Amino acid sequence: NVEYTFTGIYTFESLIKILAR
Repeated sequence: NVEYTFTGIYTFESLIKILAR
């Protein structure tokens, strides 16, 4: 978590969705 906080969560949320569909 550097700059993208909120969105970072959501963006990364998509990621997590990948490894855990």
